[PDB]
Amino acid sequence: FLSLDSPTYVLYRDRAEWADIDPVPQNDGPSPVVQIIYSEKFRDVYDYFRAVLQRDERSERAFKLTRDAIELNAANYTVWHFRRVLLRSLQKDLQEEMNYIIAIIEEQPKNYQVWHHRRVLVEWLKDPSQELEFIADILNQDAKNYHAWQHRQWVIQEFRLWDNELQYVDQLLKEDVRNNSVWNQRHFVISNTTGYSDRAVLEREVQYTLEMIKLVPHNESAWNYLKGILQDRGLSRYPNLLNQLLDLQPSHSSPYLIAFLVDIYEDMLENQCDNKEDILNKALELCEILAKEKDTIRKEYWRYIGRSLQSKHSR
Amino acid sequence: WSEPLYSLRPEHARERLQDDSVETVTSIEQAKVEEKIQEVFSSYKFNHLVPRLVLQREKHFHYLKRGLRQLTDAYECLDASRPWLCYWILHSLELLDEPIPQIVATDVCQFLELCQSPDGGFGGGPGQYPHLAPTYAAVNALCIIGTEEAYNVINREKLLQYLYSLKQPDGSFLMHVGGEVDVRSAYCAASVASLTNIITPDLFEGTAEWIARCQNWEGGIGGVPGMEAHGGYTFCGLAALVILKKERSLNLKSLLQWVTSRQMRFEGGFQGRCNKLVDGCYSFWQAGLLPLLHRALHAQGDPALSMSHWMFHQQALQEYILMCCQCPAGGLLDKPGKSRDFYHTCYCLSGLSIAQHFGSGAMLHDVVMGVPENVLQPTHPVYNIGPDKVIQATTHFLQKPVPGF
Ligand SMILES: COc1ccc(S(=O)(=O)N2Cc3cc(C#N)ccc3N(Cc3cncn3C)C[C@H]2Cc2ccc(OC(=O)NCc3ccccc3)cc2)cc1
Ligand SMILES: CC(C)=CCC/C(C)=C/CC/C(C)=C/COP(=O)(O)OP(=O)(O)O
Ligand SMILES: [Zn+2]
Repeated sequence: FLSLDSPTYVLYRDRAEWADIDPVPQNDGPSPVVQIIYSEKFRDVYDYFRAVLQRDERSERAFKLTRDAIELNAANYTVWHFRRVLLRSLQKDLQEEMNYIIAIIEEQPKNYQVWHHRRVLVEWLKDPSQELEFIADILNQDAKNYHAWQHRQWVIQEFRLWDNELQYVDQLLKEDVRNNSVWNQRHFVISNTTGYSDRAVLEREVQYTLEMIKLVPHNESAWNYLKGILQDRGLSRYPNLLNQLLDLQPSHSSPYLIAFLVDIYEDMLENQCDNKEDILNKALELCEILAKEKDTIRKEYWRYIGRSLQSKHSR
Repeated sequence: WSEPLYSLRPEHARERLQDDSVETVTSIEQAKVEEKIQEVFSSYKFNHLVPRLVLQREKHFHYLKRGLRQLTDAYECLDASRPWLCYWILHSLELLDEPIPQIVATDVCQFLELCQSPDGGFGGGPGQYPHLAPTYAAVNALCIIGTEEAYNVINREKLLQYLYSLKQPDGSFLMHVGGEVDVRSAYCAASVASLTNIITPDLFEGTAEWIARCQNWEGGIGGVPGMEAHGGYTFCGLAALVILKKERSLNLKSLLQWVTSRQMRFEGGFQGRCNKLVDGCYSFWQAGLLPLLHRALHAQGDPALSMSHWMFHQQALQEYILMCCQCPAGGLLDKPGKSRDFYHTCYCLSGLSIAQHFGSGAMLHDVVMGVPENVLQPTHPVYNIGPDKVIQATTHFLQKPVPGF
């Protein structure tokens, strides 16, 4: 009703319809630490919020006030809880309240509290009809917003809305093939629908990942997805893999290609394969290329893989 | 002839992004940061000055000292997080080896008492409902102080009640009553439970197994099952598991390859997630996983572990923090061009400590890049308070019986 940024905004201490209530000052003690020199607007709102919270006033005026208290600090979870108490006692229209949270999430998409609030609303209403399209607009503005993906996973799972997600996943991977959030979503859909054993699907997945790797060899997310899906079953269960990678080398090397080779060789040696020597030697050699030359930030890690493979595999 | 500093060496130029002639928001943005960090790195050559790395201790101290008492209205957004500010500031002061004046210790104590709820736990400020994050912060802050006054503030029976009130059928914890779940809450619960000796044999039933479901295809841990791997949640999951002694519930091999992968070839810092930007605070949440894995693998015979270095480029992290994360005015930051705050001051410094101090048994080895006065006090990688504070508090609380016995 009166916005916090209205030129006509008036402190609660100067509003007649709040004259019956004495504000409650923050109890910080004789000697405060980490004392915030609040703005006048802020301190006014919260002085009045404490008053209504203490009296547990379940009124329409308290409700409007929680709104201003949220706007000043949307991370204050005590205000939200009280607001949810008032949404119920006053029987507020939850659809107007959905409209409200949509506006505030648009503005502060990186805050847990607003997303939790929305979840409570969808749970009360049992109505996910707006969620996929709302979430998609937030993700249109920040394609990696952690809370947005979490809210999306939650809505897909709880209401079984799986049928179109994979197409969405594809649209975004098209937009940004390096978006690890989307690679994760990919795996969330597949792994909760078809699964990764359907060999037609596992095959389509691996052809897709290799093909993306071809267009952008230095993109770490494809490489991680590729490993992610096949390592389940053990990489040496796929003998064409070793050589198909060795073919991409001349025209597509990357440290990630070399490291994936080290992972294939490890699984081969683990599965007591033909040549429990020449293979380890390719491995150690490659670790060295990594520690020494091609991936030196991870020098300590490669030294340790090198050492782990010697300790395991030469008796 | 030769550069002592790894980020200034000529061969380092090769570590720049290769976008394979394919541009996306991710590459554009990553190229933007690399340009800025390159300016910082290059600025010694451009200015015709010999490089030298100084941790600006006096200036950080002034900023901390004042902040512990008073804060601008820019911290209005942390008004539900005051115990966090206590902890971030006190921990930074402890890392920098500055004594807390008794009078200050008492006022922190009294203040945390005003934040304590009568049904257990602590809220974000006086009169706010309790919540597990400020409960964790307050408890940590109280141990940093580590006097009798401080220990006595915590009301252990009620703390245990509160924790039970949040515990879920499926092993997980709510962050607060009528709030939501994530791995963060498990760690928070595990941390305060174990420091104060309130762990009962049913409290954490199912918890290790719920955390284990949060490990995903990347190797790292997400906030809840199905979610992207994230440095902050991974820290919390592993650390909660070290406390619970169920380190083994996780694929530690794929976690190791994940965390080491998040160190950026060019900047030297860590990112929080794959394909995102470097950030000073992950100097703790990501690099602090390495000591935790080191102890876990060691407790399993791994005979391949180094007896001198953690499994990341300790030197490059120090270079990143010291050259790109310091504000000349005092305090530290996410990256060049961001502004300082107490959170980044806390975790940049905690990350620096880790990168400086290696300890596995009787094997202690330090690396102090820059001037030798840079060396910080060590930090416990589970709790991120000083190892001495951890001992002193756990010892003191083992004097008492687990409530209900
Ligand atoms: C846009 O400015 C902010 C300010 C604070 C936040 S935060 O509370 O969600 N938190 C701490 C944080 C503190 C500072 C300071 N000082 C600066 C940033 C910051 N962020 C944002 C950030 C860090 N690095 C880059 N960015 C953009 C990180 C965030 C991490 C965090 C810390 C503690 C957490 O545990 C909590 O539940 N905290 C909130 C809380 C605290 C006490 C009571 C209730 C809730 C959860 C997440 C986020 C953005
Ligand atoms: C209670 C406790 C001990 C908490 C610590 C855990 C921690 C750091 C959590 C952060 C979780 C989160 C919402 C990340 C989002 O990253 P973003 O999109 O802001 O940016 P990014 O690219 O750096 O992940
Ligand atoms: Zn940060």
